[PDB]
Amino acid sequence: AEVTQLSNGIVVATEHNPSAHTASVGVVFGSGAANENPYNNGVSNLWKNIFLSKENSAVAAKEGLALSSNISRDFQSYIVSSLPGSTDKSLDFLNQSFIQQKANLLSSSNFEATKKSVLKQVQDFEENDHPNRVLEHLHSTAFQNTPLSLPTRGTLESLENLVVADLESFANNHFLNSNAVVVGTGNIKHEDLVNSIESKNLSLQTGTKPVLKKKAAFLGSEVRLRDDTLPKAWISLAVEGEPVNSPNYFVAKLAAQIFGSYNAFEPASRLQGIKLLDNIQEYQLCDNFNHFSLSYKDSGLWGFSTATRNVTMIDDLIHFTLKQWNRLTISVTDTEVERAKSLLKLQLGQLYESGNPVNDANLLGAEVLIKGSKLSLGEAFKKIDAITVKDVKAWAGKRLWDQDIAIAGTGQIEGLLDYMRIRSDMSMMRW
Amino acid sequence: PEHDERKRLGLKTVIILSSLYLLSIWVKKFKWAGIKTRKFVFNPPKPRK
Repeated sequence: AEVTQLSNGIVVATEHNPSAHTASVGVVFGSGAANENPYNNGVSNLWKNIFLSKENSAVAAKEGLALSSNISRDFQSYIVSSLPGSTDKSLDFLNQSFIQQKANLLSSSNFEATKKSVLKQVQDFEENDHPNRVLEHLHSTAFQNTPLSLPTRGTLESLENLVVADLESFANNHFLNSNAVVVGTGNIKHEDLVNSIESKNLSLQTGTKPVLKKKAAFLGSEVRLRDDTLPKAWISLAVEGEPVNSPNYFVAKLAAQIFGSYNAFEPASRLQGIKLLDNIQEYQLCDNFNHFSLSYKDSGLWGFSTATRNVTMIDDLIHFTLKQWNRLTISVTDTEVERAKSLLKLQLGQLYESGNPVNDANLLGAEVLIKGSKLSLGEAFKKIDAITVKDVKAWAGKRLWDQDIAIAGTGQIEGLLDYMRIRSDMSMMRW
Repeated sequence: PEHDERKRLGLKTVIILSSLYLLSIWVKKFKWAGIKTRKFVFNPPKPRK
């Protein structure tokens, strides 16, 4: 990975790979869904679908080019893919839709066709995708009245008030030269990308992103969306975790790998070395679970999600899981730390070394915006190998022992008890 | 003949029992604070059904 700032202030990052048969060039901006207010929530989701509209995709398809876009809470990306030897054609396409000509995409015929397509997607998401809308409600109750609680797709009530003047106002404040990184992955080398950008002189004005007033803060709270006509119950639960650039960034990732993932219908996932599986397989308390560790610029979340049809034993599934989190402070063993070291190196080795240059362009550009450089995979492996049992017990006594939680749930969640009997399971009464 | 001793053991009992009464009002109002400020919203479901 090579990073280089040019004479006019453009940051170029490149990860060359000579054994790939494609190349990807794009632009990543450092503003996401957490840079909006509750009135224009959804302008980033509308800018993505304007880029991927049919009249834009038909111009790129005549040259042999494919388009991609991704909206997150801290960044956005607009990526063009081609063959290794058509990389200057994908730079001319990216020039003519972000720099030199943007008023033909925001015509009134193209805007109203795009807006009714996005309104159909958000309506279909809210009635059909139950594990993913419970995790979005967990962000809105844990970080409430703070910028980190807005959903990345927007809401159905906020999207119907957006006009074409809202999209031009968001682009003038956030699509700036001091907020952008030009990325390149696959079969493309660093010097041909720099010389191709420098051939077009690119005036590129000197604005600056608006700064936010409110800092993100965690609050212990809950939200319940009861629906008795659904066949299951979907629950997420979390504490406050680590941000990016934390010293305990990898220790929180190793603690979630100790408890891991589960699928009750796969025979090999029932044989894993996890002590929680002894409690929940006797009466078949759930269908699946997974533990996460999400990290953002300001704060983070650490917890688990689950789905079950055993709706009369929900209180045993929450009680057995939280009693295993207590063991990280008092009685975590040595075999559990050595097993989670090997499975964490396999997990993020498959994340950073897939064969997709579109996935690598998103991970590379999001890291240079925050740190200014990218940590290597060989240096991340030495940090994981130096974690001891005392490092885990010191982290869990600060973040997990007797702390506030955030809960979200939907479906047949009558058997889920109050806040205060789940909150009292965060300590043991033994010690 | 117990009169002087009874009034001294009654001073110890009333002080302890009136301190336990005031401490239990505080603890009850702490544990009930999540129920007392709970909020409910109703959006009527669509008639698909």
